[PDB]
Amino acid sequence: ALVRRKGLPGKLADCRSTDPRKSELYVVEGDSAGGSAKSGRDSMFQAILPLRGKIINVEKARIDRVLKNTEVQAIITALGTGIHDEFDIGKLRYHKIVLMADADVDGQHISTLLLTLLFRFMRPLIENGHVFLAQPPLYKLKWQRSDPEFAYSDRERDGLLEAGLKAGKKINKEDGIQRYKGLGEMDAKELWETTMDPSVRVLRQVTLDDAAAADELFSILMGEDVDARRSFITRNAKDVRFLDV
Amino acid sequence: NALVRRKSGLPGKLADCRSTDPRKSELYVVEGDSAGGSAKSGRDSMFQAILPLRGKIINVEKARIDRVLKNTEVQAIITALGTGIHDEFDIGKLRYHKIVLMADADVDGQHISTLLLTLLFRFMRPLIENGHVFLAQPPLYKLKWQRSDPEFAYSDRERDGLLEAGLKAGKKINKEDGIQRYKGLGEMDAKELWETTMDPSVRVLRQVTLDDAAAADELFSILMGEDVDARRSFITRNAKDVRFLDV
Amino acid sequence: IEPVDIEQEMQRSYIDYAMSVIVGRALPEVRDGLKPVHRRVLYAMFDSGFRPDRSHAKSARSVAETMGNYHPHGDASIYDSLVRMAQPWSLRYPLVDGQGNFGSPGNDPPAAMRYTEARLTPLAMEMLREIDEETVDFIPNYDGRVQEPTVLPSRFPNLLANGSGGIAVGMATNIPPHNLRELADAVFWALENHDADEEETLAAVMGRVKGPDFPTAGLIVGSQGTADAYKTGRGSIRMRGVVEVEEDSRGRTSLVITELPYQVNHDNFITSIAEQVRDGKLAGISNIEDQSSDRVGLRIVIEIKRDAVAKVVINNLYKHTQLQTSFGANMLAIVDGVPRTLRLDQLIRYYVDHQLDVIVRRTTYRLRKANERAHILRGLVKALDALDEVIALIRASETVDIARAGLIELLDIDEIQAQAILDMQLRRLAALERQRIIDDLAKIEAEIADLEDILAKPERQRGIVRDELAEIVDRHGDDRRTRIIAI
Amino acid sequence: IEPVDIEQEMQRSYIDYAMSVIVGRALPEVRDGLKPVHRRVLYAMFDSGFRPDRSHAKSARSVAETMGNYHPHGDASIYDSLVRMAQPWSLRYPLVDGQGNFGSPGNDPPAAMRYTEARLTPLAMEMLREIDEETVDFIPNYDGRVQEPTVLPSRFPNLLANGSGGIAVGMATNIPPHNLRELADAVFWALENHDADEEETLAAVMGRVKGPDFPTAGLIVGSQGTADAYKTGRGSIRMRGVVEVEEDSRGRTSLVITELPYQVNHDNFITSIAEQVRDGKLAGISNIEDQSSDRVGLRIVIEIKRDAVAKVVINNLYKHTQLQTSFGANMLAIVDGVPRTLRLDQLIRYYVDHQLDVIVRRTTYRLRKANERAHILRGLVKALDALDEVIALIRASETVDIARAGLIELLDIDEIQAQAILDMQLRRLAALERQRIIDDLAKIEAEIADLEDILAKPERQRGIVRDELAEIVDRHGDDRRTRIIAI
DNA sequence: TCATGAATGACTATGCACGT
DNA sequence: TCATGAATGACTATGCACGT
Ligand SMILES: COc1c(N2C[C@@H]3CCCN[C@@H]3C2)c(F)cc2c(=O)c(C(=O)O)cn(C3CC3)c12
Ligand SMILES: COc1c(N2C[C@@H]3CCCN[C@@H]3C2)c(F)cc2c(=O)c(C(=O)O)cn(C3CC3)c12
Ligand SMILES: [Mg+2]
Ligand SMILES: [Mg+2]
Ligand SMILES: [Mg+2]
Ligand SMILES: [Mg+2]
Repeated sequence: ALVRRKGLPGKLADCRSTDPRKSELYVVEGDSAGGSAKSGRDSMFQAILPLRGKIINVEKARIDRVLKNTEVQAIITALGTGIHDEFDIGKLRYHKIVLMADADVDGQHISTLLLTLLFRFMRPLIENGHVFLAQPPLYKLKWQRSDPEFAYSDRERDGLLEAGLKAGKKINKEDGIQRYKGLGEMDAKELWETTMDPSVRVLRQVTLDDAAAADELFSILMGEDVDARRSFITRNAKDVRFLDV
Repeated sequence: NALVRRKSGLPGKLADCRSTDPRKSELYVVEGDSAGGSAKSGRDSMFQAILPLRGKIINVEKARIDRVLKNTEVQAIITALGTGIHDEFDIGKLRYHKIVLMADADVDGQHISTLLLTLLFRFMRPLIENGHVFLAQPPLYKLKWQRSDPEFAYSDRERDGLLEAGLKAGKKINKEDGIQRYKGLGEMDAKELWETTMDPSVRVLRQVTLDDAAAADELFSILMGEDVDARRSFITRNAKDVRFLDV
Repeated sequence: IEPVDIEQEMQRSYIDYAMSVIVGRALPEVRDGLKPVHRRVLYAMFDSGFRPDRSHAKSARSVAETMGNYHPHGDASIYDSLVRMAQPWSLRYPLVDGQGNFGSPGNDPPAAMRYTEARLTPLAMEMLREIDEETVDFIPNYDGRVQEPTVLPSRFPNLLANGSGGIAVGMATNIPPHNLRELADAVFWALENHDADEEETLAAVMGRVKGPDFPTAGLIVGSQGTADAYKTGRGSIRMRGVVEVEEDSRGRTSLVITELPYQVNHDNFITSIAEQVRDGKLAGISNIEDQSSDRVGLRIVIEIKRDAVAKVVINNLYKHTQLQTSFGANMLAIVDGVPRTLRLDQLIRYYVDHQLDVIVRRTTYRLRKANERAHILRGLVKALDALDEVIALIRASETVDIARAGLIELLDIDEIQAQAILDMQLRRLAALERQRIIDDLAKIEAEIADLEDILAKPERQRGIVRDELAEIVDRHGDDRRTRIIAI
Repeated sequence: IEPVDIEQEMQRSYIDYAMSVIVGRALPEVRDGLKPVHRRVLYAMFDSGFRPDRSHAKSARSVAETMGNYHPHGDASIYDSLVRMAQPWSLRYPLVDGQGNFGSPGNDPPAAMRYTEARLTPLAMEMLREIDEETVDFIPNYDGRVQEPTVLPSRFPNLLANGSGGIAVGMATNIPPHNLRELADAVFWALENHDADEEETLAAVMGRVKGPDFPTAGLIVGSQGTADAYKTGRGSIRMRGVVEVEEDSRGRTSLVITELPYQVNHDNFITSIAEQVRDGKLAGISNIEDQSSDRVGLRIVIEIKRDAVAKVVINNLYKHTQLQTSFGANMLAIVDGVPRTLRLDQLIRYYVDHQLDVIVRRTTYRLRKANERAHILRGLVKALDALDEVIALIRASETVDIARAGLIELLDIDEIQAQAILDMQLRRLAALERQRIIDDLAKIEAEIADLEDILAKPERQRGIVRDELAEIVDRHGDDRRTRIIAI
């Protein structure tokens, strides 16, 4: 068991449960999203740490400079574990670390930066499956009479729309289908019912198979060597769609 | 008498002049960062310095002295003028013999003027008595004639007058672009500020005079003091006749 | 260089500041209960079409439209004003439908302008109802490019409903919010008893407006302060939150706070109690835990010691925290460009007067337009009766000016009417199409007579205010939230 | 809960980011030389009517419109992008007419959004010329509410004219600005010699485009780097400011710097000289004085010691300050959704290709519309030829449909034409108006003939681009600013 | 290490009146 | 001394590539 604040980051909205095993940390993109998330969370088991701005690239940046970065300090301090050789999973204050960023490309970029931080400073958190990725909704179908539905893809939107219309439900062609361009546009309720309610949230657990293969990929994508990254993109971007086929 | 100007122990916001002679130097105390930025660009850097003030100035009549001295904007003014305050006031160390207060023509600019004049009258009264304090009158309108040079107006009346004269003279204005209305110094660029408030050959300055010190003291204490009741009754008593002060 | 005396300058400048702040910024117009920024935002959204019949527009567009046309000030503070009007814990009857993160009753700030969308609420649509029918005076904006409303129609008593708080110069206002249904009853009585004097009117209205109705629910303790506010224009109203004592399986007891009085910051309240225990001043309290959520609402659990009495700790909380706090009522509003402290009957009466003015002006506008339509229709009817000649006349004319001048002479018609004949489509010459012109004339003349009757009868005017308001209250009226108890 | 491998997640996410930054953000489209935010701001202002034929709109309105309809990002950085397009020291050919404080080449920041107004410049109006005539492909915006353009018509070669600098992922662009008149000559040659191969075209275009023309004037030293940039797509161009030695009365000599190379901050430059003397690295310098003003422009006076040679001090300034600095040209632009490094002949050609596409598409649209108008006019003439019969028919119809169906029967008409006859006003039955309809048909058939001729002849199409562009250059073209000298 | 330029806003201080 | 709310925005840190 570990004490919750009521010596930790000022931005941290800690949970109430003293048990790390039951506790969860939602690392959120933006003050707005983190603010509403703080309101829609389950304050018992879920803590919120909003991260502001692009995270510093630990692959590129010198070590001391990373340690000066306020956002990195917030993460390291909040997780309780150390870093590198001084890492101790026994001090892990949340056994569930959910990264929640916008569905857009900048959210994807922030994810890669956070995953780089974790893989380089606190790898065991990934190896032991304590790192997760929340999948935000993209659309909200607001039926005239029926309860609203959330869609996490264009396909799902098309499907739910088809099913509803076939079932006799109807939507306004003005209000209609609300499209989310980021977590910041969501209120507390919407976040709870899509990304934080454990009974409906869509989490993806980050797994680490080949550490050496992961190591070189991180070094390529996040490293200082531009040439290597440039050729990698031109080589593999052509086939990004077909990774899961 | 001469004093060094800052060039790469004075306020960071101060854009000092080059001339080391206070008798020839001027300090423009400007309302807002935008206006201060334009003033810094349109000024004559030889004789004119810019000290932008951000936000409403602290009321030195209401606030206790220790809190006033901790106010960053007051510190900037006191430091920029070089003179001390109250008993430690030494006019010989005055860094500018012209202190131009330049605020928006709007209502909040007038308010800032009274707060600045309150600071001066309470902390550095001799600056007022010796005619070192001035008020800049910003333009309200800019008449953009199609073929002639543009004209500035400092009142609605002057706008009407210049409009009539120009039209009578055969000039023409676009009824779209036409007469630009200034709602504040921040809306002006460097050139516009120079040609209306900073060019000493065109600017309209008002020199603050102090006749009856005892009467001034009373008025200052009433309008700016902690006593609300006195201020309320004064406003309801005299607001009715503000138009007729100069008739 | 012109000389100016410091006294003249100081007096002139400060009075000019004081006056515009009083009448133009900080204090609400008695008729619609709005300050200039509120009015300008709402009309900006209205004119932009940001209405509940369309999807929420990005709130930046509302701010930008307000800035560029009506409110010559900063975008930031304008957004704050717009946000406040969307917060259900701020306004008893929100005027802005906000989409996104608009903050909380605690220290959680609203999201930035970029993240939020906004549109007018249905009730705000009643604030602006028929504003385009010359129901209120318009004046040129800050640069004369466009017109802005001096006041909104305000088809429900918004000042009393939503209240108002404002710091001016030499004075301040603090009007509490009220229940719409109760205000409506007061207005209904004021309309029926249109001749009743102030003494009787105050007695009637005070009986119907039982007291303020805060959006944060809670409790009103006592009746004197409420009475003072309505009879004097100033009064101190004691507010309380609600506390519900819970027992534990162990037998331990805890106080559950689910409501707080109006304008009490939830996080400051918890922090206050926390600071008022960490160093004593609230013994008997064992633990403070905020079990609040978006689903259960406010829920502050105060576990107390075994050797502690529930009511003793509750009474201590009432004493040393804002769990019990008073609303400093000060009924100050602008009346005809003058700040005035008002009795409740005066607040009701001045609003009823405004409604009557709105309805008469609307009727006047509609009557004028009805006549213009009738005038042109009469012109068309004349053309149809001599259609063979009219067409032959137009055809044989070398120009349209010749045709128009001829039509005037042919049918003994105005130039406006003759212009309408010329603008007539060949469509309108079909048999059934000729008939509708006739019928439309018959239709309008009935409408004209009706409108004339309304203007001639004050009874109907009052009846319209009543019926139209009743419709609004039936649709948008809600239950009382703040409970009123005795000492 | 679904499992995902870290390599899969990393690769997909970062590539998706890199590709959007490359193609959607940082790098200019070769056809109009615009990044997405630029294009969206400009079209937002355009659609909003913020054009030179109207007074400057508050810049907040441009930001809000861009943000709300096209650019799903923050107001701040959007304002920055709009501001930059209004700065004469940033853009060789400003696309935004800014009113107010938009900053300086030094550290003086632009005024906040609230203080500034903005509208499109005349040249920016050439960027958008006839965009509403289906000259460019439109796509749905970020929420599908409205349509936005994929590219602007760009009736002057804006990529080369204004240049572009952008940091993407894995690559970056740095195209310098050029003189419009010189670009036009290259375009004219490309049009005349439309079949010339790349070698000849590169030789011809390099002869006419003498080198970059920076808004900040200054000097270009040497020719190698310019040639490399045009031949390779990569090149290092040495820039210099302008120094003028002055001899003082008392006897001292001073260096007067009146120009600086592109993208050199004036205040940083002065600070750099100062600080390299504070430490002591530019001996011979006695005093540094910034005599700059809004009226004389840049004027930095560097008084040098008496035992110092002016040329030596200037060379020391060239070495140790940005008085001499290189422009790292990297001619990278998006071509057909693909990032590509381009020779100068390729950049010209691709632009000419885009212009021809625009003109052909415009002609097609005008021809379609012209045919429609003629189609209806053909109907109108038939009505006029049998005018007596037309009216009698419409009269006897119970509806307008019976009248319509009859009109088809009478004159063998479409439904469109008959409907157009139906919508006709009696105004047009006057003599001159009837003749106006006749002449209008004759006019359109003449225009149709002209339009058909254009589509059938590439020669005319190239002629249109040449002549229209020539008109633009004559009106909006200016003198060269950056002087080109040899080693 | 700094500049470039589109991307990812909270904090900071006064006026003004009034009540605990 | 703290809250209210309508008035009077610059500063702060990162990603990203490239050349000093
Ligand atoms: C620079 O002034 C402001 C300050 N500062 C003023 C002080 C003196 C200088 C050093 N900083 C302090 C804080 C502040 F804290 C907040 C705001 C503010 O919110 C605001 C708005 O439009 O909402 C507008 N302004 C500006 C119109 C003046 C604010
Ligand atoms: C809070 O993020 C920002 C910072 N901070 C991020 C850092 C970490 C925390 C402590 N502050 C530093 C500085 C900053 F300095 C500037 C901007 C900024 O200009 C901006 C914009 O729209 O233009 C948007 N944002 C936000 C959308 C992220 C900025
Ligand atoms: Mg986003
Ligand atoms: Mg102002
Ligand atoms: Mg603010
Ligand atoms: Mg920014």
